[PDB]
This record gives sequence, structure tokens and C-alpha cells, in this order.
Amino acid sequence: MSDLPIEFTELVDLMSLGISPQFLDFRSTTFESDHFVTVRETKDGTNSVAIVDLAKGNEVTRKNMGGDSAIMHPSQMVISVRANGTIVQIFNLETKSKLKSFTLDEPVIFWRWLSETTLGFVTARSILTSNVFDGNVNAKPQLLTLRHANLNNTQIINFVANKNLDWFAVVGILQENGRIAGRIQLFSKQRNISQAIDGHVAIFTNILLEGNGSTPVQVFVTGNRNATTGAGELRIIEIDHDASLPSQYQKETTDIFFPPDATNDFPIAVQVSEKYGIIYLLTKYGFIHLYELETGTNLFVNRITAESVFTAAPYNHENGIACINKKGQVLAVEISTSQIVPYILNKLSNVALALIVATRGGLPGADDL
Amino acid sequence: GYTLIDL
Amino acid sequence: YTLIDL
Amino acid sequence: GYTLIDL
Repeated sequence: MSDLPIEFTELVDLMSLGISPQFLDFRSTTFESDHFVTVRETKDGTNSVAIVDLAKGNEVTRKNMGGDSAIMHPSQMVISVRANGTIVQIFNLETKSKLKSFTLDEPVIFWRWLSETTLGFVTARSILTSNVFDGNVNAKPQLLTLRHANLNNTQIINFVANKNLDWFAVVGILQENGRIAGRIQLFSKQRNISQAIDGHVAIFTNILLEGNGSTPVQVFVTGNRNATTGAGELRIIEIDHDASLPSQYQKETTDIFFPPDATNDFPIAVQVSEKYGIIYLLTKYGFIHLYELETGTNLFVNRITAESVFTAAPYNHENGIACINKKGQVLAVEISTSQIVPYILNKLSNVALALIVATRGGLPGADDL
Repeated sequence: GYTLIDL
Repeated sequence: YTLIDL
Repeated sequence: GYTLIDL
């Protein structure tokens, strides 16, 4: 279908790799980038991990493991395992060498790579970071801040940071009104202050605005669904505006459409193409929502899977989104560079937006305007 | 999978 | 504390 | 000695 503003792909079917569907869940099958999928496979105490290398032909490396949780680095051949709440060990798979080894003061509830350099930890009470590649094997993670009370009684599902590693957001969900509500702790390290807000998804990104040259402004992108009314909302807002810059970002608020009877749905991931200024917002039930970043305008709504999504990641040099569904398909979406401008011009009937997107991305389709 | 995400 | 308008 | 994963 040649009008679609996106390309939709299956990167791999995990089930065709002999992997069991019993481990397709958020804790057991981890997905930090579209480079690797790590599956924790439980069979008695004869426990194991299957590492799928998406770059190298879906090659699986399988190892016995004594840990309860395992993640791969976004790019490097580095695996992180934790056990018994508090025991953490990180290895260079290639040399077999141990990068980090320590025992934490409090059990880890959630972890993920915040960047290529920094691993984030959330405990019952605390939020911690580790500069894993400092060459100090036994150096323990540094306290970032205590958890805000708004995250009490939630399941921790995300921890994100900006590139500068001085703004952060932790996301927890809980059942309210028989539906999923989300709570976010936002933390500014420079101010040493936290703020509690409502939401299910969060990401820090950057945008180049006319008249600021080649200097980005930073924006936070967050999406919520109200657990009582069902109303969905995306917000985009500036953080730490650099004063010399003459263009700044005016906050945007845009609807996220959920069918009223989509009782159990909520936003489950958000990823941004900084190059193209495109937000990808994915829901648990498999709905994809595209937004343009400058204007917050909704571009597209559709569904890419009928099976629920349980984990997601950036795709293709962070210009798209990838996800894994309950049937074990790894699915991917990114804009079609050749079709997105005609789509905006002619389907959305929106000349000004088409020119915004064409200009930012160097894309075709606006050359007869 | 016994998390709300998995439910 | 109100860091930002959300 | 102890490793959480057997490489």
C-alpha cells in the first residue's frame, strides 16, 4: 500500500528461533535496543539465557545463567546480570571478562541502560546510576535521588534520561478503576528537585528550530491515559532553555485516541526520531500513533498487531520504533522518507506542516510548492 | 508474566 | 515542587 | 570465583 506514511516490518519471529512462548514477558524477554533480544529461560535450576543478535543474522548465543534478570548493552557485546535482589555482575561476552561486580544495599526492582555509558537502577526506595565503563570493577552505583512517594505502590516500568544526564524520569503503573494508571517522577539534578506527574510513557529529546542555527532545544515528551475517563493526552514541553537562543518551544498538548471500550489499553512506549522530528507512540494493544515534534500534530493512527505488546526499543539508528508482541514477533515502524510529505500535503490536507517536515528532514515531495 | 504490563 | 508546567 | 552467567 503505497500511500502509507510508514514502513512496517517484522525484524524476526522469535518462535522460529526455537524459543518458547512461555518467556515472552516484560521481565524475561528484554529489549534495550534493536541490536539484541535477551530471553531468560527457566527450566528447574538448569536456568539459561538466549541472546539474539539482530545485526548478525538473528544468531542465538545460549548460556547457563544463575541470575534472575539479564540485559544487553544497546550496542556493545556486554551483558548485565543480577541475582537475589542485590548481586550484580557485568561481562564482556567476547573476552568473558567481568566489567562490574558488586552487591547493592537494597534490591533492584528495575534497571536499564540510560545511555551507552550509564546503567540506571531503581530500588524500593532509591534511584541509582553506574558509569559502567570507568575501569573500576567493584565501584558501586551512585545515589541519584530517593523515589518520590507518588511511585509508592507502583510497578516500575521505565527510567529515562536526557543526553546530558541531568534530567530523568521514572515511570510506574498501578491499577485504578480496573484500568492502568501511570505515575512519573521527573528529576532535575541541577536543582536537586523531583516533580510528580501523571503518565505512562516518557522520553527526553531534542529539536532544531529556525533561527537557533545548529543548536537544539530540549523537550520532554510524555503520554498519559486517564484511568477514569479514558482520555489520552501527549504533552511536549521545553526543559532548560538556553537563553542566547532566540527560538524557543511552545508547549504542545495533543489527544491520544483510545476506543472507549479499550478497557485495558494504555501507552506502553514512546520513541523519537530527532533527525525527522517524529514521535512514535505505541499502546499495549498494538496501536501506533505518529506525531510531528515541532507542532505536536497527530499524523497517523493505526494498529500493527492484535497481540499485545510487552516491550519496545528505538529502531534503525533511533529513527523508528521496534516492539515485541505476545506471539514473539519483533515488529518495527519508521516513517517512509519518500511518502511522508505527500501524505501530509494530500491526505492531511496540510501545506504548512508538510513544508515543516520536508524542510527539517530534507525529504522529497514539497519541490513543486 | 505476572506484571500489569503482561496482563 | 513545580519544575515545569505539567 | 562465582559467576552469575557461565561464559
